[PDB]
Amino acid sequence: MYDWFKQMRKESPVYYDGKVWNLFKYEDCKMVLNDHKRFSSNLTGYNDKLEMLRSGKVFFDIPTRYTMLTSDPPLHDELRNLTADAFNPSNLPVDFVREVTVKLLSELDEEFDVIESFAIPLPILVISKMLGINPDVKKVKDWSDLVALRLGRADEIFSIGRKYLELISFSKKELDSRKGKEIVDLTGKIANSNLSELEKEGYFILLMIAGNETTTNLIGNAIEDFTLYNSWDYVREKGALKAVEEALRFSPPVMRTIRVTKEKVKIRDQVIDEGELVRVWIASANRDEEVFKDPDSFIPDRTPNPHLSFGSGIHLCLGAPLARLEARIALEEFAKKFRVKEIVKKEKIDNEVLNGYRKLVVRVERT
Ligand code: HEM
Ligand SMILES: [Cl-]
Repeated sequence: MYDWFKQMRKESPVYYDGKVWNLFKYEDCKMVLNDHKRFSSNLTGYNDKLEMLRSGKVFFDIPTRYTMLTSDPPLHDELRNLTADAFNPSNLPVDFVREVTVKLLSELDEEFDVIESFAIPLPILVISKMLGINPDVKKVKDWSDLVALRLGRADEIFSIGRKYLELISFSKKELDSRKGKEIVDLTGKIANSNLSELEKEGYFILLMIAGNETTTNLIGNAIEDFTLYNSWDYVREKGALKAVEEALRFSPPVMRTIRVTKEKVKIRDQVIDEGELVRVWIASANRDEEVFKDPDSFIPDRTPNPHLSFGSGIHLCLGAPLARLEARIALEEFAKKFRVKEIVKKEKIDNEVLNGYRKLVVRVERT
């Protein structure tokens, strides 16, 4: 995928495939992501039916159509601000994370799968913690793949199956709980808000899932990258702050984004009429020669590192501060306790916009 980008970065930054536009240039990308006035995120008719929905009307539709993720201002501000200050560094359960993470490694054997044994649990253990719920890790993971693994796939991203209704009823049940208030759970806040009934169900599923899957991929990626390019030592003594950041740029969980135009736009020599999709490639951007010196090299201490892994602008991953945190503690405790001796085998997540491993086996020996 990267050779293509490098090529597209040179030959054609603003490319039009069959029906969607594509940007591979950092500059073009960043600008577009910060231009919510023209490049909108209203891709599910969320804003459109905000009046109809708030009027109390109720129609059947997958709750995932209505998340702040696909909403434009000012509705966005309204949805994001409700639980935005909960994900600020100061309000992060840094303790919980460290304790659940340390336990997570308490008995790791000589050859285990870091994904299904560490990468998957932590995210879900934590987001649910903040979420104020606590179900089956396998259950949540199932619901996550169900939602994520259908990303990018043109229509199977709005379709409802049986196991999906299980996700819907789950949210409805959990939600119904928290009302009566005395808020404590992030879920708590959600239920008791002016939001329409299904908006609540969308916001709920949005934090539970958008949390873990991408967060797990980041740690799986980091572990490989840190091994392939030998960065473990550096981690043990200097920390994981800058490294965690290199992982993001070099091996991003979210390979790209998409947006629609509200007016005619002209990015470079290419004009784009309104009502068109614009695939914003974060991965390509992260490797742009114009912005990163020796971009195709992995540098744990690489700085500056203005990657677009978490996005940019007003939709900048709301869980960004939490992920870096979870990322840092998992890798340092892992780096502290273990010493990777080799990457035995690995299976990639079958998805084109989610860069990650579903299984990553490693041989190790305790310090
Ligand atoms: C761990 C690696 C993670 C990555 C790489 C990542 C990446 C991204 C990206 C690229 C976007 C772009 C949204 C848009 O501009 O199109 C986004 C949005 C969002 N992310 Fe993440 N994310 C991660 C973890 C998390 C976590 C852990 C949570 C919550 C626990 C979370 C919550 C959100 C939310 C709510 C949004 C939507 C923000 C809004 O629209 O204002 N993310 N994320
Ligand atoms: Cl089904």
